[PDB]
Amino acid sequence: MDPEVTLLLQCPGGGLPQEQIQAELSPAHDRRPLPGGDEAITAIWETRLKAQPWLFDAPKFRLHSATLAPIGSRGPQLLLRLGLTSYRDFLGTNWSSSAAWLRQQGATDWGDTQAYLADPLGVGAALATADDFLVFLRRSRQVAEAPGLVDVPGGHPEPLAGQLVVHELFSSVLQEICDEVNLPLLTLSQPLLLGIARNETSAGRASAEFYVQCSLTSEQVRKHYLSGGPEAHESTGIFFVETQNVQRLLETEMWAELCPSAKGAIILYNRVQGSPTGAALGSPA
Repeated sequence: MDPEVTLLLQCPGGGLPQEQIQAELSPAHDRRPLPGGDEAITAIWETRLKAQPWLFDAPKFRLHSATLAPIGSRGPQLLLRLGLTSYRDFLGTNWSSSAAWLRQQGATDWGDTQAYLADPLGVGAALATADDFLVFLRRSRQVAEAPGLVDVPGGHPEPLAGQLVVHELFSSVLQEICDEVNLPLLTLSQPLLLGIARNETSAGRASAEFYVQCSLTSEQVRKHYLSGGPEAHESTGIFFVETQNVQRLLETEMWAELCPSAKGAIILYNRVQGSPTGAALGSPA
């Protein structure tokens, strides 16, 4: 529908719980060496560093692909194939001025438009309040990507190994809600995965989008958010849309306000929907 958003994975209605998801992490799922030579990446990084000497590189999971298993299987309902990448490779590929080139050559060379791209896996949440609102945040205008736009709560996953990875992805969305929205973990339910959306403005970089229920009402959430003060969050404001009004959102004037990744969350939410899960504190492991 929206050109800024393509869907990579759409989970079955109601979303998928952590317990039904497996990850496989392998060098096989890493970015392919650039044609020819990764020194294009170094050149971009060093250019970025003279402008911003403090730039910090960080490890990221790379999303290679995802496969839904046949319904009602002995195995996991979903398999995520992940590699490793970094902020530096992301700047040098997905946000390279040559990204469109790289996607076309990837498709020809490897039958994969994303082959030469870092494609770090982001995360975001459709965070629903007890009185049935979704939670939205106003991005600070100081950030590099989508400054000043509306977002949903995000997160920062940081690299039996498969289960630890799946756990880190799920924990990362709860952690970010706790940290950025200033909500007690007691009030959050186990997240459900809705699907994976691509951001076409960042050369198809994908984000896993979750559903998370909060036991607080929208007014309580707002009070918790604000009680931290300006320094307690990166965003500058919080607001709420009735869940019943989220379906029609792409025709309202708020749609132009949303960043690409928040749109992917909303689209998956509308298509897939959440389902009941218990308090996050109630699940083990």
